[PDB]
Amino acid sequence: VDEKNQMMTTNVWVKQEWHDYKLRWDPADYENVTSIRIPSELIWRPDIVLYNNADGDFAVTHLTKAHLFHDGRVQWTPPAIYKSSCSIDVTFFPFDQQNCTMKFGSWTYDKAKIDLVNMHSRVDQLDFWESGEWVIVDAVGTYNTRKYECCAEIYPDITYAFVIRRLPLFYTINLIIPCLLISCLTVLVFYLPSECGEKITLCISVLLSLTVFLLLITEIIPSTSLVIPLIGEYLLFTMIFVTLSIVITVFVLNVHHRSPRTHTMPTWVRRVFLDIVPRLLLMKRPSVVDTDFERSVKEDWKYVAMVIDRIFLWMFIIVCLLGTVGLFLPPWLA
Amino acid sequence: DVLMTQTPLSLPVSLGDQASISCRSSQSIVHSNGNTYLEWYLQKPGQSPKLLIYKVSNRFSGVPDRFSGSGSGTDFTLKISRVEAEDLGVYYCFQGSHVPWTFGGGTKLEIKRADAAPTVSIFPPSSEQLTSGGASVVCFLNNFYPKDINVKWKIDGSERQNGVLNSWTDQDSKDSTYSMSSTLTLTKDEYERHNSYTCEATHKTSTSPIVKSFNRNE
Amino acid sequence: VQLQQSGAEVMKPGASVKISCKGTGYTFSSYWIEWVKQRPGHGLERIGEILPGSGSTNYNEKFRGKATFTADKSSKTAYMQLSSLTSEDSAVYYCARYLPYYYAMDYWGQGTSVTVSSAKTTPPSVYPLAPGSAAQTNSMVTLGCLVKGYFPEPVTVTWNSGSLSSGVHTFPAVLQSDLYTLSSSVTVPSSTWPSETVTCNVAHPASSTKVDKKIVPR
Amino acid sequence: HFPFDQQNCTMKFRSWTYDRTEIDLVLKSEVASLDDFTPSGEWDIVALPGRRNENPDDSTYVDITYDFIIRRKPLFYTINLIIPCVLITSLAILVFYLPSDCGEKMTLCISVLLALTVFLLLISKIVPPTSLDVPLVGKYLMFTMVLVTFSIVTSVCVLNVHHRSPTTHTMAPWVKVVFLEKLPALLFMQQPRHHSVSEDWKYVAMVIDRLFLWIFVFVCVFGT
Amino acid sequence: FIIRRKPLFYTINLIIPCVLITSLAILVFYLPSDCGEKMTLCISVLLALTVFLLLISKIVPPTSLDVPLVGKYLMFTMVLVTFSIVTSVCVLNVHHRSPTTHTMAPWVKVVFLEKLPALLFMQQPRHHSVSEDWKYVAMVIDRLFLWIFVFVCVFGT
Ligand SMILES: *[C@@H]1O[C@H](CO)[C@@H](O[C@@H]2O[C@H](CO)[C@@H](O[C@@H]3O[C@H](CO)[C@@H](O)[C@H](O)[C@@H]3O)[C@H](O)[C@H]2NC(C)=O)[C@H](O)[C@H]1NC(C)=O
Ligand SMILES: *[C@@H]1O[C@H](CO)[C@@H](O)[C@H](O)[C@H]1NC(C)=O
Ligand SMILES: *[C@@H]1O[C@H](CO)[C@@H](O)[C@H](O)[C@H]1NC(C)=O
Ligand SMILES: CC(=O)OCC[N+](C)(C)C
Ligand code: NA
Repeated sequence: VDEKNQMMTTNVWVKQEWHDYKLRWDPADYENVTSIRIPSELIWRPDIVLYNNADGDFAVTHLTKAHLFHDGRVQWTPPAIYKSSCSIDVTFFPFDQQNCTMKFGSWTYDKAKIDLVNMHSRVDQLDFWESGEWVIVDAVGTYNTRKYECCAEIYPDITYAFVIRRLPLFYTINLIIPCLLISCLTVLVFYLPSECGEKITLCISVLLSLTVFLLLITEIIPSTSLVIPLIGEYLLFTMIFVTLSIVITVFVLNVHHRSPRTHTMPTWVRRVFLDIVPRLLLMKRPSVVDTDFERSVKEDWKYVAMVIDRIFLWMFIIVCLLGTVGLFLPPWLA
Repeated sequence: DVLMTQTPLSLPVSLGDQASISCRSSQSIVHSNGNTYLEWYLQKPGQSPKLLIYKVSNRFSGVPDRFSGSGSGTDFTLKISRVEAEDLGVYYCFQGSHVPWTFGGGTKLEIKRADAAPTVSIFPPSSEQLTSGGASVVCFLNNFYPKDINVKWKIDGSERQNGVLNSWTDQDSKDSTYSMSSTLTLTKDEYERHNSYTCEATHKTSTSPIVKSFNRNE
Repeated sequence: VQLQQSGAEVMKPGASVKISCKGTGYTFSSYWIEWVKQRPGHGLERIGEILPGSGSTNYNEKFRGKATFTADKSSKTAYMQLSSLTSEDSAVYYCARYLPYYYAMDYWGQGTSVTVSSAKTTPPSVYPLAPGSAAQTNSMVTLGCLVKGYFPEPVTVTWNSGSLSSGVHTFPAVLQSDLYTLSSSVTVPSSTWPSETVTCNVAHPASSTKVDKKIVPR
Repeated sequence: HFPFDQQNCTMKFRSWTYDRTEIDLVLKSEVASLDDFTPSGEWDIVALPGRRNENPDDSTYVDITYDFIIRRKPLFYTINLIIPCVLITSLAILVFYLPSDCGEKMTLCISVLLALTVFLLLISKIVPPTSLDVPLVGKYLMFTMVLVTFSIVTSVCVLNVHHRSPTTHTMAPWVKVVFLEKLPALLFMQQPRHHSVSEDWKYVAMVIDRLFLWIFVFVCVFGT
Repeated sequence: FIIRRKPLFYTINLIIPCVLITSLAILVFYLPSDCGEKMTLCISVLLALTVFLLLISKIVPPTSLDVPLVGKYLMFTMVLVTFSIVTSVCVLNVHHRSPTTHTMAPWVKVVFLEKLPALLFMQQPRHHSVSEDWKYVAMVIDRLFLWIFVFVCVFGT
């Protein structure tokens, strides 16, 4: 199942059976020969082709021998490899279910000359080689008739819908869990102290890792603009907020390294970020009386930077939790 | 959406005179293939539009040679060598370059002629209006030109603006003059209270407004 | 080639109407269908387009959400559905065939008229009028015929077997509050009006109403 | 104009056995049929006209050509390429607001340069540039890469200026009168000057990076 | 079939990035040792140059009849940057010496604090400590190598 190119490759046996009125005999006249195998290229055959072919062959090409019975019954079960186009929907990738179809019908004979009968509505899976990547939920053929502007008659067809469910363990382990582990680190920058000299390293690493994983997802899914994978939306939103965190981190580092020799602290800054916000954030500054003015204002700038970090530590945690639940919870409920 | 503006809003030009309609785009509407897709449509009254020009200059099949187009990135113009009776209508410029594709504002085309003074008239209600329980006062102005017409509903020294209907007629063919029928709906409880009804209309030909009135008291 | 539109519609405010455009004589699925709105006042406003072969659709910003296009390939018909009809939606709607960058709108639908109103079918109330008694009689005088309180359009006014066709000036219908009206005045010799009989006929096919009220001197 | 581009792909049909004196090719319709079309989901069909072509100079040449005018649906690449590119580009100005004492300027500017280079190569793999036309997104990425390289050079110079002391350098008087007095006024800084030489160098470095922060915001804004 | 390549694509995708990375090869010698980011810069330059060499290797045929000139330049720059990394390690080691852990030989004084600064137009302020002398010697060493690399790199063009 090529999701990027939106093609399904299948190996099927095309079971066909019709009646030939000139290929009848009496077994009593031929030593009780009841049936024979003949090259299928020596007899008339229906011209069933796959309408939605893509990168393959329209008709059967192997041309195995046909089984002919004394009453005129012809059985022909050739093998075929079909590459058919189907629209891929990866909204819930890697927990996605795909619905790929195959439309079969005679190309040049209309319903009054050749009509199709469903041998069995369900596709046969008695000799199915299990893939390990997809499971067939349902494979049923539907008989349809329709008129084409080419021709005045009605051309029947049988369309098979292959409802296939992806087994998500492989992509879970290889994409989802690494992405979640990186997502766990998005808010950590706001708890790193400004003196460690490693805030930028962490936030930049998170941003670049998320970008790389988004690029990896892009190489898997089709480049269609009708649906957006949930994983892609989550990664994009996380990247946006990580970029915002980098901007805030640059600002906070700038605030931390301010001193009286270069900056002046406004009275309103002092009031707000040394009295009001610390109280609302449940952080209590020790009551310390430093005598050196230059060393005390430097410590006030360092404390103002801590408060700004704590504010955004709270907001990003709330957004991270609300956003994740607001994105994935509803789909998991039906 | 690219905005397309047409000038003039109305283009009076007598028979046989050169006509010039201009269209401008809010953005360049050129395309890569060497063409910019601008088309001119003409609609006669009570009819569906009709194609005249496409791709700025290329002329549609079956249209008179008199029509021609020209322009550049954001300025285009239509030209009519000679005007005729069939030529009367509204002309629109259509841009087919940037999605969504938009129409021009429309440039009505008229034929100018010797202006004629309006023939104002006033008709009081009839007996049927009295029986039904209403009073309809209507003012007529026929065979006047140009659109420089204003009508004022002055009644016994009072100017009333409420309940005034504006309904004029498009330029005709035999006379090529307009008309303007203004009505004032009065109730019986109020119709008889007032005494004098007048219809003041002013036109370019006669600077002094023309006066036509009748008195209820008789 | 021919685009056949559905018939005229009258709808109540807040309802939704669906008009259809049927194209024959060409590959219906390979030409875009353009929908154009023409308010009775003035102007052509493109609503949007749909390519029947695919589901592709575009809308102008003014109509995003107001209109929705659907197409049936089996029957060569395209549909436009208008939702939440207000009084502004009353207009004549056109469907046109278009191929971007190659063929302009060379074929148009006849036009479908949509009227949004709360009224119901009402016969006309023709009230013929004559010149006021307090009015000087001169060589040339104007006659009076009034039709009001009718709905919906149209109403044809003519003289007795076209007795006096030329020289008549009918006017477009207008709404006083909810119903339509109409006025019609003609010029006749002062020596022929009292001697000869002049009358205005009224026909209202919507209400299947025909009236004939002669006007006599006051 | 990728991903807001419109493609004009043609399909020429001829007989590679017979010429115009033997078979004449005629169009049954002026457009290709879409009666049994399955929409793409990535490409939008605009127009499929057909034309019959002859050669006034050859007289043995006849062909029928269909023009496939298709329009890309840009949401996918918008979301997956343009937004990440804009996010990375927005970081190209931050190095000039990062204080020197933090000791992290090089990391930031180098990381931005790495990300931009990777994106340029990926874009080239998707839509290859050619002499006829270079994608505008690729042009912008290259211009931003040049700017980020210039910013790395400027950051190195600013860091050199920041770590200067009287024990190793002497401040020329013109450096004083310019960077400590005049340029700050133009940039609305107003050195507090409440009261040493080491702090003077620290202010000169801070003045230099502020000047470039203005330009990069200006140029990046002009990059719109 | 004498054919000529249209070089715009590979210009944009290989040449401009390569020259941009090469222009940073000498910056490490102008970066003060106190910033604590010399290793980051020089190592990043080395790894970027190596990556671009590997990309070129993946593009061209794996034949040994000739070497592309661009590959030759990338290899030369890679050797130069490795030399710069070793020199930066030595300069950092010299910078962080102190009177408690190291003693400065008199020849080190006469050379690095007196003669070489005059040759390089450095002009030690000498307003007046021993730890500052080590920090100055490191400044002189990497200023000397800045001159060498510029000449060896300017002749690279
Ligand atoms: C898509 O590409 C095709 C092929 O390049 C374009 O077709 C070319 O279009 C031009 C412009 O219409 C044609 O030239 C014009 O031809 C007419 C009629 O012969 C002539 O009167 C004009 O003076 C001009 O010469 C050109 O012949 C035509 N070429 C071919 C091979 O068909 C097409 O316009 C492009 N469409 C879009 C939407 O990009
Ligand atoms: C003919 O062969 C069939 C098996 O193919 C067997 O069942 C049947 O009895 C045979 N009849 C005779 C007459 O030999
Ligand atoms: C799959 O697609 C076919 C044809 O479009 C439709 O009949 C069927 O209901 C679909 N089934 C599911 C599970 O989507
Ligand atoms: C008659 C003929 O060749 O028809 C081919 C097309 N089809 C399968 C849609 C009818
Ligand atoms: Na890295």
